[PDB]
Amino acid sequence: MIDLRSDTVTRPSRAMLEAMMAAPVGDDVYGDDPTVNALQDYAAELSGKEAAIFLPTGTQANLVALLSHCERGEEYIVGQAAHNYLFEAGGAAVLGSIQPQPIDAAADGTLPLDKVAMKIKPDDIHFARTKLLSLENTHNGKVLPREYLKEAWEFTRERNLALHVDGARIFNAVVAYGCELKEITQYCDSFTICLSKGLGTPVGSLLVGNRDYIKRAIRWRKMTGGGMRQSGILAAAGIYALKNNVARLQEDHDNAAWMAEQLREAGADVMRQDTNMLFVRVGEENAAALGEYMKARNVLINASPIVRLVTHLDVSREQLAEVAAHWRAFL
Amino acid sequence: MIDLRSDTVTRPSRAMLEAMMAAPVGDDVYGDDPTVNALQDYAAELSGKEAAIFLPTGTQANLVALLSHCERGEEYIVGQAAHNYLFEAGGAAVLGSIQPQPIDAAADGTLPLDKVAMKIKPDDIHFARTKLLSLENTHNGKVLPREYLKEAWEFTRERNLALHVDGARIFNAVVAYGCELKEITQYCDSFTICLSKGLGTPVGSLLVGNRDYIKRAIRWRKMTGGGMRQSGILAAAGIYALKNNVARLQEDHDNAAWMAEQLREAGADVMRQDTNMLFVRVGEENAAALGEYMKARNVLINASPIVRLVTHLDVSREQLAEVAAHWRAFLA
Amino acid sequence: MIDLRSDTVTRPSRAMLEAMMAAPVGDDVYGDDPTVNALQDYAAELSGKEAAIFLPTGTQANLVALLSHCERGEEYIVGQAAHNYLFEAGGAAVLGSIQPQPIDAAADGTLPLDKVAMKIKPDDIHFARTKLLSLENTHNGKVLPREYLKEAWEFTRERNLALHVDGARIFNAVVAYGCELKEITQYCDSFTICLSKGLGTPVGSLLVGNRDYIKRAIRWRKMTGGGMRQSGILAAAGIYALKNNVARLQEDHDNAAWMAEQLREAGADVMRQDTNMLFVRVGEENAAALGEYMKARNVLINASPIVRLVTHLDVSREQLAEVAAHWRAFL
Amino acid sequence: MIDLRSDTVTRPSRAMLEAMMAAPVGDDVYGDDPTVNALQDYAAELSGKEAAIFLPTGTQANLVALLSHCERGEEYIVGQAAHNYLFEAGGAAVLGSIQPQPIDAAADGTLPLDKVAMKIKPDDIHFARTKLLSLENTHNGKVLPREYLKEAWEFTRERNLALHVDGARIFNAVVAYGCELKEITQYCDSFTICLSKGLGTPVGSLLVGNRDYIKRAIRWRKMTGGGMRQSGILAAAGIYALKNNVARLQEDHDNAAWMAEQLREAGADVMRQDTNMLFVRVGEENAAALGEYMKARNVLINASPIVRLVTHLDVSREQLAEVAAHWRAFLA
Ligand SMILES: Cc1ncc(COP(=O)(O)O)c(CNCC(=O)O)c1O
Ligand SMILES: Cc1ncc(COP(=O)(O)O)c(CNCC(=O)O)c1O
Ligand SMILES: Cc1ncc(COP(=O)(O)O)c(CNCC(=O)O)c1O
Ligand SMILES: Cc1ncc(COP(=O)(O)O)c(CNCC(=O)O)c1O
Repeated sequence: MIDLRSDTVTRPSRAMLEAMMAAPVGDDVYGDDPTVNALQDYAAELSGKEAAIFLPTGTQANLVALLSHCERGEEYIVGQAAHNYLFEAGGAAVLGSIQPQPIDAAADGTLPLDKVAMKIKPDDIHFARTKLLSLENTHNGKVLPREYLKEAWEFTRERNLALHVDGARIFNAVVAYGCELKEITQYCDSFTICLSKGLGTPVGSLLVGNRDYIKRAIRWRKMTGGGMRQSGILAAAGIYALKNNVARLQEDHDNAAWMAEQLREAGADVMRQDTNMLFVRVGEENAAALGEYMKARNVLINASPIVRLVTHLDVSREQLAEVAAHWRAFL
Repeated sequence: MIDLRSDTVTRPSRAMLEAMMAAPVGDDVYGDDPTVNALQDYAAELSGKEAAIFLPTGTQANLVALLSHCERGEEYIVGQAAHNYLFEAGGAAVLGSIQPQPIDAAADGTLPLDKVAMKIKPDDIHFARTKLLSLENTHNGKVLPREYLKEAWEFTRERNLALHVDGARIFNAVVAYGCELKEITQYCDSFTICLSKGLGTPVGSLLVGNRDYIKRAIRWRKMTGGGMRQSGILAAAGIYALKNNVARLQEDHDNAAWMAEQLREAGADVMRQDTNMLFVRVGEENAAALGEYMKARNVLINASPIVRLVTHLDVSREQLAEVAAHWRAFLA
Repeated sequence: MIDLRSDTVTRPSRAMLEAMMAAPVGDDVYGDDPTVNALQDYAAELSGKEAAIFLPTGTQANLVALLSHCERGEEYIVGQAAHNYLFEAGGAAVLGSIQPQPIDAAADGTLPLDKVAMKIKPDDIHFARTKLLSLENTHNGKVLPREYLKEAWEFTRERNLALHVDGARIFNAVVAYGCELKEITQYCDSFTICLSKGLGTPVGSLLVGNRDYIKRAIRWRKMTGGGMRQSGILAAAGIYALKNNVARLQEDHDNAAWMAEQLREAGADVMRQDTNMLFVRVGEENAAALGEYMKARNVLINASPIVRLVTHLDVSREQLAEVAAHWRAFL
Repeated sequence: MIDLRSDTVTRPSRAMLEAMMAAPVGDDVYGDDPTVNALQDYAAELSGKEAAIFLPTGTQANLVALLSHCERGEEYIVGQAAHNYLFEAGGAAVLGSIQPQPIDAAADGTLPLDKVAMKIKPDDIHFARTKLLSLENTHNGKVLPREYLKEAWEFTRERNLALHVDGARIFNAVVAYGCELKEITQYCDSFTICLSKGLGTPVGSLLVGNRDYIKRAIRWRKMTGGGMRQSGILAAAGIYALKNNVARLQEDHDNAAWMAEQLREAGADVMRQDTNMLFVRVGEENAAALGEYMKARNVLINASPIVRLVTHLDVSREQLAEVAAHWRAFLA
C-alpha cells in the first residue's frame, strides 16, 4: 500500500518499537515518568528554551499554546490558511474565548509584517486585545525565509506581542536551512514539534517555551484532556525520532522533488514542490476519477481538484515510480 | 458646538422628549410594556418580518443576533472591517464561542460571493461549521447595490446559510435606494436597526427576524444583560423617529455631499462621500494638529490620518460652512 | 391595577420624569454625558469607592462584575439561590468561561464561611482557580447581619479572594441597618446598585469598585452590549432616586410587615417577612387558582406554591388591604 | 516501591506490551486504524450500545461527553465531589460554555433524585437549560446501588434529560455487582471507560453511546486535541485489559478490604473501604509526617488528613502487609 495522503500515516519502525517497550514509565500527572521527562528536557535543550511538555496531538499543542498566550478577549494574528486557525475547528475561539485575526499569507508562506501592523488593534474598548502573532513553519511544505523569522521576532518585541510558531514540520525546515533547530527557535517565545509525522512516531507533539509559560500550559493541557499517565511509552518513540529520524528527512525532500519531476514529465500540472510536499492541479473533472484510479492499484491519495502529495519514511522512490507510472497512464 | 465625530451624538428633540414622557410603560421582562411591544410590532410589520426585539445597543443587537444564528462551534463569514467582527471587541468569539471568518470587502462594501464560497467549510471535523453570512448596510456610509443583496440572499439559500445584515444605518440606505424597507429586508433572515444615530434617539437598537429566531434572541438578550423593565420610555423615541426622522436623512446625505464639495475647494484631500459620511486624507503630521485646531473652535472631530466626518440632524449646513472655513484657514 | 409581582414594576414619578427630560446629555461612549458622569461620581462618593459605571440591567452589572474579577478558568463561590448564579442563565459560565461554585446559603441568607473555606480550591491543575466570593444583600428580602459582612471581608482578605456583593436591594438593607451605605460597602471590593426596583427608575443599575477594576468593567460592558450613547436621561432618574427615594423604602418594609400580619390573620401560611418581601405558602393545589382569582380583581401576583409578595412605591396599604381581603375571601 | 497513591500508577505487563507491539495500526483521523476500531466496536458490543471512541484521558472523555450532551447555555446536574465538575478544572464551563449544577451526593454516592428534580430549571429565560444528569460509578470506590441506577434512568426519561455516567471505575462496580456491563450500561445514554487504572493500560479512555452522539463526540475530540494517529498501539493494551484484567479486579477489592482490617488492628482510624479504595483519618499534625515516614521506606501515599489508599495489580498483599507494619510502627 502506497500512501501519499500525509506524513501522519507513518508507522513505527522496529527499532522505535523496541525503544517504546524498553522505556521506563511512571505517572506523568505526578511527574513521575522518567522517559517523558527526558524527552521534554532534551527538546528544551535542543531548542535553547527552558521547558517543554508532551501532548497527544499537534492540535492540542497549539490549542494549549494559544490558551497559554492569550487571555479571554485577547487576539492572535494568524494566517488564513494556518492550521491553528483553519484546521483545528476554531478551537481558540470556541473553547478558548480568543479572537482570531486571520490574514492572507504571502506566496512564500510568510505573513507580511506591514499587514500585521495594520491588524494590531489600538487600546480601545471597541477592539479585541492583540497579544500574539502565530507563524507556521513549514507552511504547506514551504520553508519560511530565515530573514523573515528575525524580522518577525524584532517586530513582535517592539510591538510587545508574543510570537508562536506552529512547528509541526519545523525539522523539515531545519534540514532545509542546513542549520541547527536552536538557530531558528531563538526567534520565537514558544513553538511546537510534531513527532507523529515525518519523524514517524505513532502519537505525540511537543510544546516548548519559557518555564512560567509551560507551567500555565500544564494547566490547560489538563483541562483539554491531555494529561496522560504512563505516556513514557509514547515519549520513547519521540526520543528515538529526534536522535535518528531528523537527518533522513532530506530523503523525503529529494523524493518529493523527484516525484514533481516525474509528474511534470508525465504531463501533470505540478504547481509547486516544497520539502516533502508537492501540489498537483488535477482536473475538477478528473479529481474523483484519479482518486478511484489510484485506489484500485493500492495507491492512496486525497482526491481533490488540487492534490497534495506528501512523502515520508514509509514511501520509497521505487513506490513513487509506481505511482508516477499510474499517473502517466491516467493521463 | 459642532460635532462631526459621529451620528451617535444626536440629541432628543422637544417632540421626541414629549413622546417619551407621555408613553405608557410596563415591565418588559414580563412583556407588559405596551410601547416597546408597539415599536417591535411596528418594526416587524414595516420590514415584512414576524418579530422584533428592543435592545440597549447595536452591539448587543449583533451579539444576540450572532448567538441566535450560530451555535458553539459554528462560524459566521463577515467583513474584515465589519462592526460585529472588528468593533465589538470580538464578542461573538469571546462570549459566544463562535468562529469568525473575516474577509476583505470589495470597494462597494460588498463581500464578494466568490470569496465567500471559498470560505464555506466542508463538513469535516477539522473545520468550524459555516452557518451564517453577515453583511453591513450601510458600510461606512456605502450603500450596497440592490443586485448584490438579491444575489447574496439567493446564494445563502443555495448553500443553506443564514443571512444577517448589520442595519445600524439601513434607513440611510433606504432613502438612498428610494424604496421601502421591506424591499431591502426581504433579502435577509435577520437584520438590525439602530435608533440612536441618524434617527436621533438617545438609546436603542432593534433585532428583527422570524418568531422562533427572535424567541432564542430573547434568551440571549437576558444573558447579555439587555432585559430592561420600563424601556417603553426609550422605545417611545424609537416610534417617533421611525415616523418623523427617516425622510429627513436625505438632509444628512446632501450635507455630506455639500461638505465634500466645500472641503475639496478648500484644498482638502476628499477621498469619498457616501450618504451621511465623508472621508478626508489628512497628514499624519497634521492629524493631531487639526483636531486640536478644531477643538479650540468648538468643532469636534475624530483626529486621524484619515478623518471620518459624519453628518446628522444636530449639524446644519450653516455649521458645516463654518467648519469648512476653519479647515480652509488651517490649510493656509 | 395592584402589582405585587416585584419591585421591578415600579413606574417613574412625575418629578423623576421632569428630571429625566431636563437633564443634559452626551455620548457616554466618548464619556461626554455629564448626567451619567454625575450619577457615577455621586454613587462612588456615597459608597466610599473610587469609581462607578451605569449599566442597562442588574444582570449585566453582575455579568460585567464577574468578568472583571474572574479570568478564564477562575472560579467564584456563590449561593445556590443567588441571582448571579441561578437567575442570570448561567452567564458567568456560558459567556464568561467562569467556574461557578455554588453552596447552600444559611437561613439568614449568609454563606457560611466554614463551607466557603472547604470550597477554596488548592493550587492544583485538577481544580478551577478560586478567585471571588459573591454575596447578595438583600437576599430574598433578608438583610445579612453586619457582623458577617465584616467576617466575610476579613476572610477573603486572608485567603486572597475578591469580594463582590449583589446589592440590587442594598438600599433596602441600608435603611434596615439604619446606617450609611458607606459603612456597609467598606466590606467589599465591588458591589452593585439596582435603580429600577425599589428606587423606582425605569432602567438602570450601577457597578462600583476601584478605578482599575471599573476600567476593565468598561471593556466588558462594551462587549456585552451595555455601551449606550445618551443614557443621561436614564441616569437622571437614578440621581433623583438616590436623593429622594431611599428613606421612603421604610414604608415598603412596614407595608410588607403589615401585609404579613393581615394574611396571617386571614389564615394564610406566611413563611417569613423581610424588608419589602413576604413569602406565603399557598397550596400547590391552590396556586394556579389563587393567581387567576387575584387577576380577576385586577391584582397581579406570581402564582406559585410559594408566592413571593413584593411591596414598592406603586402599592399602598389601601391597595394591600384590598388584596388581603381578596385573599381572606379566597380562603 | 509500594505505590498506594492511585490505580493510575499501574504499569504494562509483559503480555500487554507484547500485544501493543504486535497490533496493526493506521491513521485514526482517517479511521484506518484497525485496532482502535476493534476496541471501540468491542466496547460498544459489550455494553449494548451503538458506538464508541478512544480518547487519551478520562478527563477528555468526560469533557467531550458533556460537550456532546449539552449545548451552549445548557446545564448538567452533577455531584459536588464528582470528577467532571470538581477534578477537571471546570472544563465544561470554561471551555464548553456549560452551566454546572452541583449538588451534594448521598452517603452511598448517589445523587438523590428529589434534589435533582429541585434543580431542574423551568423553561424560563432567567435559567440555564437543564439537559443532562451526570453520575459517577464508582464514586470514590463506592458502588451505586442497582435500584438507583434504574430509578435515575427512568427519572431522566420522564424529565427528558440525558444520562451520562463517569465510568472510570465501572468495571470495579461490575464485578462488585457480579453482573454484566450491559446490565449496568442499559441505564444510561452515554458512559466512560478508563483503561489506564485498574485495567492497567498506560494510556486511554473510552466514550460510548449512540451513533449520532458519538459522531458529535468525534468533532469535539478533534477540537480538544484528542484526534491521534496510530493510537492502535495504545488501543491494543485496552483490548488486552478488557479480556484479561477485569475478573482480577476482585483481587484489588479483597486487598483493600484486607488492608482496612489490618490497619484497624494497627491502631489506625479506618473510615471506610469500598472496592479498591480505603480511607484513613490521619491527624492533620500527622498527615505530612506519615507521608515523609512512608516515603523514606519506599511507600508512596498522598499525605492528607484523610488518606485515600488505592489498590491495583501493581501492589500485592505481601506489600500491603509491609506497609501495614510501617503504619503500625509509625503509630507506636
Ligand atoms: C502545520 C500543522 N500543524 C498542526 C497539525 C495538527 O496535528 P495533529 O493532526 O497531530 O493534531 C497538522 C496536521 N494536519 C493534517 C495533515 O497535515 O495531514 C499540521 O500540518
Ligand atoms: C454599522 C454599525 N453597527 C453597529 C454599531 C454598534 O452600535 P452601538 O455603538 O450603539 O452599540 C455601530 C456604531 N459604531 C460606532 C460609530 O459608527 O460611531 C455601527 O456603525
Ligand atoms: C438580587 C438581584 N440581583 C440582580 C437582579 C437582576 O436585575 P435585572 O432584572 O435588572 O437584570 C435581580 C432582579 N431579579 C428579578 C426580581 O427580583 O424580580 C435581583 O433580585
Ligand atoms: C472517576 C474519575 N473520572 C475521571 C478521571 C479522569 O481520568 P484521567 O485522570 O485519566 O483524565 C479520574 C481520575 N482521577 C484521579 C484519580 O482518581 O487518581 C476519576 O477517578
